[PDB]
Amino acid sequence: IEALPTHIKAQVLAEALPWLKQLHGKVVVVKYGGNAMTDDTLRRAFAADMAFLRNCGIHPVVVHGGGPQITAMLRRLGIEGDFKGGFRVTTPEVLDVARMVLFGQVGRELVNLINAHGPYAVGITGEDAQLFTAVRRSVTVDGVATDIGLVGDVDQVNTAAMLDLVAAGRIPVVSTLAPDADGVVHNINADTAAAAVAEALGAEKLLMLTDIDGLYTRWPDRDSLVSEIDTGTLAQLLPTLESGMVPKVEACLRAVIGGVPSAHIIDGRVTHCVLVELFTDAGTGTKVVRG
Amino acid sequence: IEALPTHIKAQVLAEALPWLKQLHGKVVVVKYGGNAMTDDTLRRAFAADMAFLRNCGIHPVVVHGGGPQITAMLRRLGIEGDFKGGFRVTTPEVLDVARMVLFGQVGRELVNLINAHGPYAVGITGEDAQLFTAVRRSVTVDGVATDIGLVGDVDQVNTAAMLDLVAAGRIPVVSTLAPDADGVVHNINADTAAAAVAEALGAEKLLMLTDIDGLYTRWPDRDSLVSEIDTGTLAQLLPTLESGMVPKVEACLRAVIGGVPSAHIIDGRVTHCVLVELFTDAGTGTKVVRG
Amino acid sequence: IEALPTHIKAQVLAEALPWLKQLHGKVVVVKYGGNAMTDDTLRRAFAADMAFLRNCGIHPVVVHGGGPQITAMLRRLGIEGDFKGGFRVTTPEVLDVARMVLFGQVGRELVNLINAHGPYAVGITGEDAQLFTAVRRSVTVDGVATDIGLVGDVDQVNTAAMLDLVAAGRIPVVSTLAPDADGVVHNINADTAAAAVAEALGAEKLLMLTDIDGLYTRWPDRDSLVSEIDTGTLAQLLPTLESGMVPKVEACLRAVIGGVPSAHIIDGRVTHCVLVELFTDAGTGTKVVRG
Amino acid sequence: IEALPTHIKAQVLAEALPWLKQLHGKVVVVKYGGNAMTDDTLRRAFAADMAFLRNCGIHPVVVHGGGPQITAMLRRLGIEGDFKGGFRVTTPEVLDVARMVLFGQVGRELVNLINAHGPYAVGITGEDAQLFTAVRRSVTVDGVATDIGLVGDVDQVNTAAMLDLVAAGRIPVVSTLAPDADGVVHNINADTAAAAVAEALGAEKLLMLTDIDGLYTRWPDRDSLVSEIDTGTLAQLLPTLESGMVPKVEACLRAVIGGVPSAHIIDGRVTHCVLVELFTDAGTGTKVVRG
Amino acid sequence: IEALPTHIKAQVLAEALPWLKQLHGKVVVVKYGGNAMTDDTLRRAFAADMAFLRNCGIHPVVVHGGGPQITAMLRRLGIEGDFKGGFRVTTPEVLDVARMVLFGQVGRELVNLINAHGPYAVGITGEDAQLFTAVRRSVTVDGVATDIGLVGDVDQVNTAAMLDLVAAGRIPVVSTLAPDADGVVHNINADTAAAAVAEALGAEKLLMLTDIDGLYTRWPDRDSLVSEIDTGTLAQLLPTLESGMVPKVEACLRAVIGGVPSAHIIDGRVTHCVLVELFTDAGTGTKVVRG
Amino acid sequence: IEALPTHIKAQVLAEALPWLKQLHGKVVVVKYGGNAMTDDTLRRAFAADMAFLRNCGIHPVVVHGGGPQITAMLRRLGIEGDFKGGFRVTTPEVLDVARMVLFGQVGRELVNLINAHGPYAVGITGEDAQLFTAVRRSVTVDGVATDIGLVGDVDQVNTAAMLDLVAAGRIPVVSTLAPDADGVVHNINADTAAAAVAEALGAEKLLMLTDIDGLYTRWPDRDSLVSEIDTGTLAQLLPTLESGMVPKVEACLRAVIGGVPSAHIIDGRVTHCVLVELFTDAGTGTKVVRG
Ligand SMILES: CN1CCN(c2ccc(C(=O)O)cc2)CC1
Ligand SMILES: CN1CCN(c2ccc(C(=O)O)cc2)CC1
Ligand SMILES: CN1CCN(c2ccc(C(=O)O)cc2)CC1
Repeated sequence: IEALPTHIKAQVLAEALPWLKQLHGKVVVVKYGGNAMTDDTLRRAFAADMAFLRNCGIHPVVVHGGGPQITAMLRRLGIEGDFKGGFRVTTPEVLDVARMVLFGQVGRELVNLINAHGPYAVGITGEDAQLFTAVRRSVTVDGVATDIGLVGDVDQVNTAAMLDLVAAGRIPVVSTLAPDADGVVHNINADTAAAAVAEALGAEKLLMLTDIDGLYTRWPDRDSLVSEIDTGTLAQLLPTLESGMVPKVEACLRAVIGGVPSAHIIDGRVTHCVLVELFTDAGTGTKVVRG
Repeated sequence: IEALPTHIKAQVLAEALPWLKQLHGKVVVVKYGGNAMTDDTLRRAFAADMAFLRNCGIHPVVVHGGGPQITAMLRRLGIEGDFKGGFRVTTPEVLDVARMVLFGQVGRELVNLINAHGPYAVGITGEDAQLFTAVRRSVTVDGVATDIGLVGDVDQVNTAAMLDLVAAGRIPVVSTLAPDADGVVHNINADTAAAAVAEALGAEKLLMLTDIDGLYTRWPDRDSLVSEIDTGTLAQLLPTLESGMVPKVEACLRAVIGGVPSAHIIDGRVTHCVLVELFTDAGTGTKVVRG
Repeated sequence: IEALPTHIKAQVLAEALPWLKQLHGKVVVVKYGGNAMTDDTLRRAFAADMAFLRNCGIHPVVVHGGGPQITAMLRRLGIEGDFKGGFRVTTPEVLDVARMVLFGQVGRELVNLINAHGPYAVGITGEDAQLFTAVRRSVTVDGVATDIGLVGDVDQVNTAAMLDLVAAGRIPVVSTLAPDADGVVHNINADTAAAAVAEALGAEKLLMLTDIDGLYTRWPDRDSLVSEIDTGTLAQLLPTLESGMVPKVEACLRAVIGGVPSAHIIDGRVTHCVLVELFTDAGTGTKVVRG
Repeated sequence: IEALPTHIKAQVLAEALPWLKQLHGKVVVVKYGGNAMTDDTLRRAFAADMAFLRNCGIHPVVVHGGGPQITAMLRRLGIEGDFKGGFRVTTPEVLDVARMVLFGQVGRELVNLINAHGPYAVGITGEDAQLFTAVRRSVTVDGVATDIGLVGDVDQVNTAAMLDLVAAGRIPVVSTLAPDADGVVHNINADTAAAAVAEALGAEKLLMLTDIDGLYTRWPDRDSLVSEIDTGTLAQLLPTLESGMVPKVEACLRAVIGGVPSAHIIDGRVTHCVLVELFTDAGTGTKVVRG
Repeated sequence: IEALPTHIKAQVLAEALPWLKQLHGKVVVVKYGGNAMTDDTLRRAFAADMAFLRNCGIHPVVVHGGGPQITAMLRRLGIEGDFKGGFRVTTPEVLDVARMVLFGQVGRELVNLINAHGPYAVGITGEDAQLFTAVRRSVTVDGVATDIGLVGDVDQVNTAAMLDLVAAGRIPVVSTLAPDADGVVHNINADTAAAAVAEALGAEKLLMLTDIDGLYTRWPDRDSLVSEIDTGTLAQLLPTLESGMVPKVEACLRAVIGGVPSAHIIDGRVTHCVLVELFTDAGTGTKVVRG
Repeated sequence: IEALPTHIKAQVLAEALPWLKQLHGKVVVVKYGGNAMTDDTLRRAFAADMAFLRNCGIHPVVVHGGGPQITAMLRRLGIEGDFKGGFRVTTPEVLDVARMVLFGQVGRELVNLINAHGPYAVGITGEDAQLFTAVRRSVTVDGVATDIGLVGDVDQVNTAAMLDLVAAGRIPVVSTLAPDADGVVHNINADTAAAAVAEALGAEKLLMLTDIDGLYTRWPDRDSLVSEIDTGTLAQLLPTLESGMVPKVEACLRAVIGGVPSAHIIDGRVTHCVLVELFTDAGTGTKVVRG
């Protein structure tokens, strides 16, 4: 990449300046999942980008999922699943496995990758110092809300204690599990939890890494793809969208309505997508603002 | 326990005062393992004791093992073991399982138990913010030192960052895994790691919970049991001792020689053994001091 | 006290934990007087208990009286008293003697006793750094309110400066004298002053050491003795009570109504009564809460 | 004092500037005794001068004696004295009286006077928070050193804790009593104690208020009076001097040799002598420097 | 000045005490101009007085003008002026000259004079760290408001950042220039700017050095001179006053109405006028208070 | 610059990461002069680059010259010069002009440019709070060292006070003038002063903006141009070099020998040269390291 003239290398760096100003000293919550989590070069680029933010004096917070890895581990352990609708029931046994995979495996790899750049990453869950709690969630199947075991939503968040972590120069890598009011640990959808953390921390931005170019309003019409949309318009289009886009959009809606200036659906398939979305106007993502 | 006269209840509390003075504001590293970790009433008493220390303004640090749980998980996963001497070889696969069980299961339960008393516990490993590193260890089998994979000793310790944690009112619950100088995570014997943490943190005391009354010099002679011994005398008796007492004694030796005022082999089978050993002179344990 | 099984010694210590949690980092104001002040073993136990609180990270504040010692000194000096009702008139001369005995004798002994356990105690009065002021009080004799010289009530309190003292790890030992708005030092009833300090400091508890088992509602009916009562019910019973119980009850009323969660009338004749009342449910005292 | 031209009032103020520079943020220990302590207008001027120092951001520390007041109180109490040489033996009884008069009477008046200008003064002794200790002293009578009871010299000083007091904006008013290594409180000559405090605190100046114009080398030759002298020359002249000048000179010697830049023997009979000696070159005192 | 008795030197110093108390830790804004700025002995006395305030723990802030020096420099550079009414039009060229003379010459001399007493003075303008902004002002000539170029009023003030400067022990020496909302630097009348800084900083006093004894209500009637007046009465007399007294009075009005306890018109022709006005009741100035 | 593929824009940003890590929290002293100071687009790019560093949590310090502007002002004022060798003699008059142009004109423009991006820049000289001093320098003409008036070298530097400035988030813009030990302000060569500031502040890098591609060892041989060289080799080549390269090389030598890890001669004619040199390996400059 050095057959590229050095005066255009200058221009791309200098063009980052207004976004460096906007984010210096600010929290950015990054939902990390999908292919940016399974391909090794995307993974290493994601970790380097978190170190980038940290070495600009920005405060990244990383929230991660791990759906497929849990399924794989349960199959290896021969744990037979129960399914209501399209949902696995989270028995105490499935939770133990989920937590052990999310916190003891998926979070650990990301911590080590990030820490290749310095002593930055620290892994946590709602359980650690009671950072946050969960409330049991029901899901709606075939019209009826119903119980699927120990799954929840983020209840309340120790905002102060988390902000201390990032001001110390740490990158929290959050595994979405947390105790309920009775001390019973639930598993939390990582997309929703990221929106809840973003709003509780007064984040400047929420980034949602997904495996798509961005939100299409009439998928698969190629020119239905938007680069920016407001909460009011996004709320109306949501019952139109594909199954897997629902949680990423609901999280954005909730976050931006909760006061987070903007939320972003960006393409995790692009190397250094974080860098592209934050420090460049050539972003493929779609930006959600209030309106 | 109230058929007991209230003026003797006074005397037992008042008799704790000199040990409260000696430990106020001081670090105490507690190696936690054995039966105090599998029986639920001993477990709940261990957690309540950590909260006790914390609510006296003492700084407990908890180091935990989990040998049998790892074995059980490997069998469930059908992972065939390789054995040199009496040692399982820690392949990258066994390490992934070990870390996932130690940090994602065993540490999590203790964090939640402790946190039933308040937002105190926080789980970590050498990986988090590069708190400590490992160096690969060899073991000696049938006379010859030899490789058994990704097992190590604690190399160096970010003393400052850990002391910050405890001064914030947190109880670190340490799972003994850490990266080597190249970022490759090793598993560390929990007994040795506790001694290394104790010495690096300038701990006032190291407590080693084991399943025995204390050190017997001529096991099983009932009256060979000691209540106190010095490093010089303990060093000489060590090649005499039982297989499983070796690591607990080596850790004490190393810790006390490293400047930790005293190390204690106490009986994990006793409810609230920590409270008994620290705040009472009726301790069953054996105290190791330098000499 | 070691013919007592060590597993019951554990249980009494472990039973203190919820009261350690409730009082960690909290102010406790202790009115100290009566026999707990004249018998040497009770005195030494009172001082050791203050060191106990301090070495649990609790913030004890000690308020003391000294009625009889003042009388004795005035007789030694041949100072003839004037009496209205049952009250000595506090001339400037009597105040000089009172202050010199309270601050220069009674407070000093307690400071030295406490300091046998460490550099904790510090003696003060309203005069020092203008910590608190007094307003002249009148008393009612035979129906008529009337002047008895330089006696007062605590007027206002430098809450901030006192809290600094205890956060520095100090135990203030307060002699109840303070200047009025014109700089004229008055003597203050120690019971009332303790209630005023408790309320001004946001104390968690006020303990009143007196020479009785507790409040009897129909003295001397043995089974009129209560262990808990509310302000509304206590207010109604007050004109029924014995002469010397009035100030201890009024102080409790005022304190608990002022927002102090509970006030306690405990028996100063019991060694380590403080320890018994705070860290044990076998307390002989009576607890006052709002209602 | 306003028949004085306003442009000469300017000049006297402006002439204080170099001494304000030299003492800003510095400790000045002031031994206060003699007539500056018994005449009310001198007393009020002494207190106003301490407030002056404090309101220039200077850190005054006041050490006081009280010999005659102790004698008067002992006579009032009919306490028969024992005398070796010219020294009263300090029995435990005499100490109780001494402490009660120094701390409970003499110190209190000065605290209240100073506090007429603000919440500045705070009274203390070696006993409070173990600020300093004493070691038993013997005196030499008719050639032989001998015991005179509970009299001592300042042993060691909690330099840090005292400096905290003055940085908080407080004026410590010290009564010279302190515990020995066994907790037994001794009385300390106020002149010597002031020198010891000055040296322990790194004071910039020690001022010794005495009832004389200054040191005369050949008393009563009017022109033997000096305004400045060095430790070497002062040490040689000391066995020549009057009985009561010995302690004031020994204190200066010890202080200046201990590293205190200068010590000053100034006339307590002059209103606002402190102000004259510190902020004016027309001082009557004598300055001691090292040489 | 030493043919003056030393006991009257005491009295003048001691008479400063209540003004030291009133100003300790307080901001005093000093408009410095006129003859106190051109005569070298008045200048050196002004600088020594700023050091005096600083070495009493007072926080002086110095605002300075420099009208005549700008005129002289423009003539030296042959810059032809344009005049509307009696006002020079401030072209970009005149501003460059003004700023370069005010900040690069007049402010520098005062900084160096003050710094002869220590590392205190620091020169600044609205431009530095955006300490304050300007808004373009129009003037009224022959009845009509009209533009005279890049002249303004102080718009808003970074109160926090300035208070940090003085708490660090610095003396800001302010040259009255500042950017408007678009970054265009304007020149500001120093009298008005001093009033604006005084009000923004919560100053205790504003002193206005001018070349007159004080405000005369019927100049030149010798006994129309006042020593104190309120804002309501001063506002009514203002359209009566001389041309050059208008800005000094308007600044006082605005400041005292803005909450500054008092503003003072004092005679810059008097050596150490600052010292006389602040620490003496023989001040020639006139004090403005609200009413 | 958006006809450039967005995945190469990513790569240039991501390639800055190791230099962000190396400079986060570090001082970088930037000598700013030449054409990067007279062309408006280079100037605006220089200011934006200083804001860039600041919004990465880097601590830029800007040192500036202004030779030609001083000459122009002296000619406008008709100040006749005296010349020894090729040096103007700096009379007190020339110094007044120099300081007024450097601090009151050249520094002010840069402060305002930088401040277009935020409240960052602050202008200073050695005079402000005595930040640094000068010692009079002589120059050597035709073999003989000789006096050229009030020109000097940086003597000593208040390292602490400057580091406070940058930690507050400020960009100091230094005009190289400072008082000597007697308070007499001298003018200092900006190249040398930048090296002295770099060494006194423990700077990570010194950048020297000059109008050349870099150091040529055999100018004008096109392929004598180096990209890196050590102090030992650079010292030997220095008497070979062009007149104007001498000060830029001497400054580098002194700085790197003084412990500054590297000094850089970079081309001020390139837009955003700072960004290119720090965050890119395509730098045209030459790096000086010790050897
Ligand atoms: C010492 N390192 C590792 C742990 N880090 C944590 C982890 C968790 C928490 C918490 O949940 O409160 C705080 C610090 C701090 C830096
Ligand atoms: C230095 N020790 C002794 C005095 N202590 C006091 C005493 C009184 C006050 C006050 O009344 O403000 C503060 C500290 C602090 C610790
Ligand atoms: C380091 N010295 C010189 C500069 N001083 C300043 C100057 C300006 C500012 C500002 O305008 O923010 C702060 C400190 C601080 C002390």
